[PDB]
Amino acid sequence: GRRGDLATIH
Amino acid sequence: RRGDLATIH
Amino acid sequence: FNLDVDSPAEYSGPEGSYFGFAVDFFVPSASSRMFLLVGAPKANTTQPGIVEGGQVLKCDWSSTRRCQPIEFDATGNRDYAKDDPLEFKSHQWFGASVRSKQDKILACAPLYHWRTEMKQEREPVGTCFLQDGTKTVEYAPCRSQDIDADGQGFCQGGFSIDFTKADRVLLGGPGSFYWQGQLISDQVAEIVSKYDPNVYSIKYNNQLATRTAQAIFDDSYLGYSVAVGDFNGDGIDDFVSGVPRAARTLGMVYIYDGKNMSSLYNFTGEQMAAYFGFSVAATDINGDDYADVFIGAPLFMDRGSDGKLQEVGQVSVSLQRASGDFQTTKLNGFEVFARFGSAIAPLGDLDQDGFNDIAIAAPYGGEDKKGIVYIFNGRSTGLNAVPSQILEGQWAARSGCPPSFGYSMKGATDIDKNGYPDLIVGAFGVDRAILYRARPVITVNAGLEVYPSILNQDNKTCSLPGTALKVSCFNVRFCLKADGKGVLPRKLNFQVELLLDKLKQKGAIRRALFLYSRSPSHSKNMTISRGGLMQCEELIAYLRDESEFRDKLTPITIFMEYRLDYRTAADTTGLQPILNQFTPANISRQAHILLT
Amino acid sequence: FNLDVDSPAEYSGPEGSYFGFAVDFFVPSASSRMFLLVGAPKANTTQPGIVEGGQVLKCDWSSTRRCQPIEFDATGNRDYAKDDPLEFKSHQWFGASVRSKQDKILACAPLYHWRTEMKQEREPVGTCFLQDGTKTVEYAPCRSQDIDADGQGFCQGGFSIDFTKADRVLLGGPGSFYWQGQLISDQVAEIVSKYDPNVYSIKYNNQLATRTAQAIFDDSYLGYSVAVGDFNGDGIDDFVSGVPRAARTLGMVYIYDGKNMSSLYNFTGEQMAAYFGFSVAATDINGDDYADVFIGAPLFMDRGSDGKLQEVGQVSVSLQRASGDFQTTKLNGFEVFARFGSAIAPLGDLDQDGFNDIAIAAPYGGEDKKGIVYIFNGRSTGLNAVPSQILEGQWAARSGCPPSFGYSMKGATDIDKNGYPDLIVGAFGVDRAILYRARPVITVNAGLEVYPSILNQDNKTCSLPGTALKVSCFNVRFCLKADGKGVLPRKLNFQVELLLDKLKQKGAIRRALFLYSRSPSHSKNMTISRGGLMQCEELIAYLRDESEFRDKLTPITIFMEYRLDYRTAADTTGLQPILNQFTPANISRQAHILLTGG
Amino acid sequence: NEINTQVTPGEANFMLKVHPLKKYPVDLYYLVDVSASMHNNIEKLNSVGNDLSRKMAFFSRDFRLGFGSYVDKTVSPYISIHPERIHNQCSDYNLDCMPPHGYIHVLSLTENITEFEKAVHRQKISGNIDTPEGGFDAMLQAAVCESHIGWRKEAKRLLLVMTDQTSHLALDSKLAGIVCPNDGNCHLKNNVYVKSTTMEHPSLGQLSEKLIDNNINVIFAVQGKQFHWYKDLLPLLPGTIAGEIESKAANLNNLVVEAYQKLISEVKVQVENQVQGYFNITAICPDGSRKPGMEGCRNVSNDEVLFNVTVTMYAIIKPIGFNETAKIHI
Amino acid sequence: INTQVTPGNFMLKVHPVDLYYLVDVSASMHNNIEKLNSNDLSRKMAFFSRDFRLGFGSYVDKTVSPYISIHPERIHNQCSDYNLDCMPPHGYIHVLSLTENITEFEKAVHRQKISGNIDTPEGGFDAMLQAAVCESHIGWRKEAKRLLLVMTDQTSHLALDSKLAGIVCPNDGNCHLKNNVYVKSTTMEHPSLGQLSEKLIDNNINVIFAVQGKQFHWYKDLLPLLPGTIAGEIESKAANLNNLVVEAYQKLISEVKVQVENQVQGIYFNITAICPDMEGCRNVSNDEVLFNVTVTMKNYIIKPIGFNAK
Ligand SMILES: *[C@@H]1O[C@H](CO)[C@@H](O[C@@H]2O[C@H](CO)[C@@H](O[C@@H]3O[C@H](CO[C@H]4O[C@H](CO[C@H]5O[C@H](CO)[C@@H](O)[C@H](O)[C@@H]5O)[C@@H](O)[C@H](O[C@H]5O[C@H](CO)[C@@H](O)[C@H](O)[C@@H]5O)[C@@H]4O)[C@@H](O)[C@H](O[C@H]4O[C@H](CO)[C@@H](O)[C@H](O)[C@@H]4O)[C@@H]3O)[C@H](O)[C@H]2NC(C)=O)[C@H](O)[C@H]1NC(C)=O
Ligand SMILES: *[C@@H]1O[C@H](CO)[C@@H](O[C@@H]2O[C@H](CO)[C@@H](O[C@@H]3O[C@H](CO)[C@@H](O)[C@H](O[C@H]4O[C@H](CO)[C@@H](O)[C@H](O)[C@@H]4O)[C@@H]3O)[C@H](O)[C@H]2NC(C)=O)[C@H](O)[C@H]1NC(C)=O
Ligand SMILES: *[C@@H]1O[C@H](CO)[C@@H](O)[C@H](O)[C@H]1NC(C)=O
Ligand SMILES: *[C@@H]1O[C@H](CO)[C@@H](O)[C@H](O)[C@H]1NC(C)=O
Ligand SMILES: *[C@@H]1O[C@H](CO)[C@@H](O)[C@H](O)[C@H]1NC(C)=O
Ligand SMILES: [Ca+2]
Ligand SMILES: [Ca+2]
Ligand SMILES: [Ca+2]
Ligand SMILES: [Ca+2]
Ligand SMILES: [Ca+2]
Ligand SMILES: [Ca+2]
Ligand SMILES: [Ca+2]
Ligand SMILES: [Ca+2]
Ligand SMILES: [Ca+2]
Ligand SMILES: [Ca+2]
Ligand SMILES: [Mg+2]
Ligand SMILES: [Mg+2]
Repeated sequence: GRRGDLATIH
Repeated sequence: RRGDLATIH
Repeated sequence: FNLDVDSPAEYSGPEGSYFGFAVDFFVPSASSRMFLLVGAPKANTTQPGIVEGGQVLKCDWSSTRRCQPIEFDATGNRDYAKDDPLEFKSHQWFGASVRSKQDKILACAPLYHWRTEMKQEREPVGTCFLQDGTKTVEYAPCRSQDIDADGQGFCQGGFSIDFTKADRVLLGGPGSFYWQGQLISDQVAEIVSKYDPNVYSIKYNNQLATRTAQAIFDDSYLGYSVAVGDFNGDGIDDFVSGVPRAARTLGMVYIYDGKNMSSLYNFTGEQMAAYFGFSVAATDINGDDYADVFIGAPLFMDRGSDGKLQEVGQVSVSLQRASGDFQTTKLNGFEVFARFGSAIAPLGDLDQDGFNDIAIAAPYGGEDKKGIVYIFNGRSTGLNAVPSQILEGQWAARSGCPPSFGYSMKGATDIDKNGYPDLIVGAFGVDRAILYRARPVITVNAGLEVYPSILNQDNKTCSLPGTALKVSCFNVRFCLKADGKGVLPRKLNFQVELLLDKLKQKGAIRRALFLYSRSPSHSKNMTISRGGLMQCEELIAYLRDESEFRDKLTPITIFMEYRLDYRTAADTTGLQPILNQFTPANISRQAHILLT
Repeated sequence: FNLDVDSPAEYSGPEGSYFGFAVDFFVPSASSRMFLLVGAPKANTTQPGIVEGGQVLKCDWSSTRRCQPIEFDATGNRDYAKDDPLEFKSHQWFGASVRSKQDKILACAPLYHWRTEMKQEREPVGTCFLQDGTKTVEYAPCRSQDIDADGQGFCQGGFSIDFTKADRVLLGGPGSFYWQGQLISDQVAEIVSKYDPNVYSIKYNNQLATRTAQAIFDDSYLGYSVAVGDFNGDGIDDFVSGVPRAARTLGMVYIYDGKNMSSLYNFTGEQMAAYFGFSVAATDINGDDYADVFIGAPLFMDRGSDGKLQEVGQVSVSLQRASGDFQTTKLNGFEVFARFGSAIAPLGDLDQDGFNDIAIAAPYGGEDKKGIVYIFNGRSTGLNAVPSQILEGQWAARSGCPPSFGYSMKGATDIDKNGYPDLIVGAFGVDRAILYRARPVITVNAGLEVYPSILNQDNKTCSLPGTALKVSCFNVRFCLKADGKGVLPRKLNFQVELLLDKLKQKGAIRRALFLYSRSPSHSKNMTISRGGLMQCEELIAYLRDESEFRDKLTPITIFMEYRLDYRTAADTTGLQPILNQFTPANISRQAHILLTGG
Repeated sequence: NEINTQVTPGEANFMLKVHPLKKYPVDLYYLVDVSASMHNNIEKLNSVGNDLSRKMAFFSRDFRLGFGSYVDKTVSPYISIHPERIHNQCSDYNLDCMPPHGYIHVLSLTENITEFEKAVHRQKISGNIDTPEGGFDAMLQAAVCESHIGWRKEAKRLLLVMTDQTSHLALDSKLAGIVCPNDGNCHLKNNVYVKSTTMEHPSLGQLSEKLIDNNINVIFAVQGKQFHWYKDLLPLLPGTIAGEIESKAANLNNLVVEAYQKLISEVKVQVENQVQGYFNITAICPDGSRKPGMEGCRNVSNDEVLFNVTVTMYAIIKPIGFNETAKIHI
Repeated sequence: INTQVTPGNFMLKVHPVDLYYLVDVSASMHNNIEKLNSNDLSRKMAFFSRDFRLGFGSYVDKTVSPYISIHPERIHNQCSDYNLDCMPPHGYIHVLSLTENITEFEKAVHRQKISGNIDTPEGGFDAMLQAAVCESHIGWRKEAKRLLLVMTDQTSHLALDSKLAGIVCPNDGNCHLKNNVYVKSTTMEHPSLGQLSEKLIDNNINVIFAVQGKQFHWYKDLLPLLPGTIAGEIESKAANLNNLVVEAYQKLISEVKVQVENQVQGIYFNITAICPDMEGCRNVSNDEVLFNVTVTMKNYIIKPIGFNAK
């Protein structure tokens, strides 16, 4: 999926 | 169809 | 070397039924019992109007040696329509191949014929049945719409069969595609999930099968025999099969990936008409964890010592290298026309010595051609080419056919739960099957010390009991230690037999005698515990007076031999342990007289 | 200790191109020729409209020191469609990693970006190029349909690389799977068989690779460094890779099996942020026949002598045991901020003594931070922890970036074909690479005897030369025998120095002199044939008269020392032999005055 | 006392010889495959006799010729078990095919050439399925059945095998459920091989031994590319020779005479039995040449032979296919 | 004849605040900035600091591949896929030098926007170093306990992480602000803890780590490697900054370690700390201390933990 710095946003 | 009867198929 | 021949369990079937043509163990694990499976291809049954349909009997090991037939199919020939028989189960040789994995049994009738759904024909597609405890089903993958010799019509599916590590079947059919042969592998989970007794050509989702190829491969016999083993390091068992007529009759062996049926490796025989590929087997023989391949060539003839040919048969051993290619040795036969290599049965670790073993049969060798089996043990370096044990067939030919002792055999199952794999041997020619049990192996370390070893006649120290005399004494100490694997008694009993000055014969005066007996021999029944500490017994000997013998040069040798009390070491069933193969029957030490 | 620092071969490249960022040897075979290899990651190329596309040059050993680039790919940025760039070869850092095995050469570009066939993106999947004779193929195992960061989009394949004993490639890509990193290995026979220029994401049958794992492993950098060696006795080389940011940044080093990529052993650093795993190497360092693992931690700081912390670095040394275990010993740096342990180069037997040796670099140490390299020799017990040689950087900072002498290096190849492994060192900070040649080693067996040793003053036997006086004499016999491996002449010139009564000082009186000089000292220019039998010279010494000195108790020591005339034992290229530093170049005996008695 | 053989002598480095008698009397047996694939070759076998005697008079000293046919085992899966085709394997092509059979003996060795001419003209064609044909089964029966065929005592026994395809092997029979090895005896109840459905084919070892024990030399008359198959098997069968029938036919007479010439020029030697333990033979030619024992000597006609045999640590020494066995014992 | 340390088994003893808010403005911090907005700091802190000031700066990460997306649409706005009002990424930006006017800090924060990048770890040590060495731009008061509060929720990039981006030149540890902006963020690699610690000590700067998630334990396990620094976990329910900074300051002053520097080309400094009850001592205001030093022979400092004696 989308992890990292932009993960919380989504 | 091959084998012994082939020449005839 | 440790297979019990004194009292084997002999099983017998109906006469002329070829009882023993195919053998295997049955260990259901949902019953905590164990049985033998024996195939009877030409046995008569109760099936309505059928002749020699064949049976498979479940022979019980515990208590008497009595067999019962398994009920797979009690129906006769089905009908496709009124007076249009679909099946021809007569003379189908059911039970010609048996192969059991856990509670799952798979028998096959390679000569089953059927009508086909398009034509009033009679073709040998072969069929199999699969029982799993309470449910039994049919499995005929060659009974399909690919009819006639051009297809699977003559496939004879079930000629050879085997299970894999991951619940899959491997079935061979040497007749597919004008006898090119074929291999078929279906998940057992689907052979049961898709079965339907009103459907004759059943579709299987995850089926793997070889594909028809060029006509040059006609008359190849792929699927004549099958074995299983990993040969590419994927964990999944791969498919191994003999192709005895392939390559202008030089014979071949194909290996296919067990995951998509793509060719992996090719073996090829060296001699024409040797029938290289009649038998095959796959097992790790050198403790590396790489399945090694064994291939039989019963009809191989070797240029004998006299420059003349002689048909003895030949097996080829092939060790799987980590690189990925094989290290191959060859092993010939012994007696002429004995068909050495008709059967090859992995045995597991027959002596639990760390390396798996293997048996190899010569069905038509020995005294009066009654069949022999050859037990070969494996080593770290390969297969020890010297057989450690020979099993000789003990039945004269009833009539017509030789006993064929060893034509089929199965092993690697410890049926008596004693920690040692046992062996089943069949001799269909006399309708017999034997269960050979593996005896426990005791490893014994024996010790013997002699001190001092240079004896001084004038050194009279010990006092000889019973007389005021003094004599020159020296000590004789012997020790003993024993251990073994598996089911063994807690204590073993050895009968030690020491003799002094053995280099002298009756008449010649014995120079050294035991202090407390004044005799040259000494007998003791020593009792040590398996896996316990060693047990020693110290003795004392002395020499005769200077004026009683003249020879002082000949060494005084001290000879020891130690038997085992086999009868008492036997277990509840009378199966008595055996001393390890290379154990000395005697160990000797030496002492000398001291001159001047 | 035998690396020739006098006349090293020096190679230069275009300014600012980081020439020397990566180095290696190249012995193509089919001919008696050898060359070097050097990487220039930021080098400007003729490729159409590409800036600093990187380049790898081939520097020759024969006479001149001239290098020529290797045209791996003269094309530009291919187009997936009209005006739709498929690749981005600008600033791709081609040549950041180099690696050679006989005829095959493998260079990579960790910062090569591509578009993806599915969307207009710029993803640094990294690509590599492989040349063999006249064939050249591209190899981008991370250039796949598995895109974006959660896939192989940022894998930067080729970051680190290495060959194997059986021609398998091993490739690191620390960006895969949100910087969990990845390892990939492919049969060289497949990289060429399955190559297709019109296909951008090639699939190879016999490929081994690590798979994505849980998110906790994010930011581990698996594949940051790589080495190879057998660690299960199968004969197949296994894969060793550093994972610097692993285990909460303690760092780790994974070992996978080379046949099925199944985990074998883990190493775990012991200090956070020490970057345990920046470098790794494998080689049998103690003649046991089992590869030994060396792991670098350039940022480790040890509690010094004053209970204070200071960044020095640390290498860990592990010896493979027959049981499978590892006997691990550590080794800290010497200078602060020198980044000791940045590079670790196996050398083979640099001195041909029976055990392999290893170089370890501290690229930011020495005078003015010009860089340093340390040579360590191996023994049956392990690695000798005291370095036998130190290589000092010669170039001062050019502009901004330090010289970085030792950041890369490669050894284990005898390029001048003299018999001893040579060494390459690179300093990208000044665009330089150096080839240090291994000098042959002479081993000397020296012997010294003094008879009689209990000297009797009243035993006056010999007479002084010419005169009729008589003195208490005694013999001093020194012996010399030597040989060596490699290119040497058949006769060596030594320089022997004997001294009598060494304990006595200048002002103190000397009690024993030489018969034919009447002096404590005696020089000799001896000349032995190489590998001959012991050659000895017998001297006659004597004592001063009984009434010339008072001390009869202090021993009389007899010291020998032998030097070797290096300038004359040179070979066809001026490479001078050196004395085996293992043995002491001096030996001492003793005799004493006899006192009273009966 | 006497020396009543054709080999010198009749009963350590002792030499041995043989007498290459010129103008032997010959007994030929035409054992022809009558499978469907041979449909074109039988029609060519008709008028071979009369000319055979014409060409054979020059080399033979009076001779005879018999005739028998073979197809395959009359069981599944070698034939069709369909009621309409079990007896006529050509039902789909409605041709006048006779029933299949393992082996049939129609004409014992007869010197009346017209008798052979009649027995062949009267011959029909059979058919089956699988390409390989069961020829070895018939060859064995023709060798051991001495009273039915009538092999002459003093006659270099020739057996011309005529086929166009490879042969079934011993263990091929497992497909048919036939697992009892061949016993190598004569099984002709009424000039018909009855055991063809109960005993498996004979192996090459079994075939070779029975051929030698009866002093029978074989001639393989093969046509298609499968000629090379029988050619590559002559190493495993001493006393046999092969010849490629020209696909244009009319080559039987030229092969049998050409094959006979080479057969008489061939003079190998073999051993038999022992005293529970080398017989390092070394054959020598008319021309100074060191020829291995089994090597024989070619281009020999009525000239001397030789070959000193060494014996070291009841036995028989047989010349290849000769009517004379010089035995030796201590 | 004095300073604030006495003097200026031989033992020794000892006898205005500037805070700098260095906040991570990465995308993961979107929820914490909104809580950083709000004045009370001075309310609780006025009695103990005896007058104080505070600055403000922000950091994200290095503005190069592969740490950010180099795609034109998001290279300047790393939130293009979510069309969010994100400001451009940056290594470190200085917006407010140390100022005593509290309202300026409140305004500079409220005006702050959010950035974004890719990889979870953020380049914080890069900003911390510049904040320590750049004295003329921040204006660290001479005689004042210099504090640097770093606010983040994730682990930090290390020195050799820069090799991925092709950055291989070590950090030089100088001040590089041409117009109050860190320009070398794309040319020099991150500083090591040793380089960071030494430059932190050389400027007598104590660090306060304001962290939130599970990554708090990460910074906790690093305080041994950074003398003079302290860590504190922000409650995920937020609005706990004021209680943490005061608790961090209290514990920071109770810590009294000692360190050495230079030597006479060979000396032992076998210090042996004794508490009133690791060289420091907590839970000790103007109370006694004592440290025993041992000295030997085989020539120019003793540095207190972040304090203002040769
Ligand atoms: C990926 O592939 C690797 C293979 O490279 C595989 O690792 C194997 O794992 C299997 C089981 O998981 C192991 O199989 C077992 O081996 C037992 C004996 O192994 C010992 O002896 C081996 C013999 O080698 C000797 O001889 C050869 C030839 O002379 C020579 O090459 C060797 O140097 C040596 O002299 C030896 O190789 C092996 O070494 C491993 O183990 C030791 C620890 O003892 C370790 O120190 C080594 O570093 C190395 O890892 C070992 O010493 C054997 O007894 C055992 O048999 C029992 O179980 C089987 C069922 O599996 C039964 O059938 C049998 O009756 C016994 O009950 C079993 O065969 C194999 O040894 C490993 N091989 C290696 C090289 O490690 C991984 O599992 C693969 N991974 C995946 C995910 O598939
Ligand atoms: C008075 O002093 C004189 C000398 O000033 C002394 O005469 C010498 O004594 C030495 C003993 O210290 C003799 O050395 C020996 O020589 C013989 C050959 O004759 C060797 O075989 C001897 O054996 C070994 O010597 C070496 C080790 O010491 C070995 O390297 C060597 O290979 C031999 O194995 C030994 O070398 C020397 O020969 C005499 N010389 C003469 C001319 O006599 C005398 O003995 C002293 N007397 C007293 C009373 O002090
Ligand atoms: C070595 O010694 C000899 C003494 O014979 C002298 O002539 C020569 O110059 C010396 N050489 C050197 C290099 O010292
Ligand atoms: C002798 O050699 C040793 C090296 O083993 C060295 O340490 C020592 O200083 C040398 N002594 C003299 C007097 O040169
Ligand atoms: C016997 O054979 C040997 C073969 O080596 C030969 O040398 C010898 O001459 C032969 N015997 C006679 C009598 O010639
Ligand atoms: Ca497999
Ligand atoms: Ca194996
Ligand atoms: Ca075993
Ligand atoms: Ca058992
Ligand atoms: Ca390995
Ligand atoms: Ca080692
Ligand atoms: Ca060395
Ligand atoms: Ca060299
Ligand atoms: Ca046929
Ligand atoms: Ca980041
Ligand atoms: Mg035919
Ligand atoms: Mg963030």
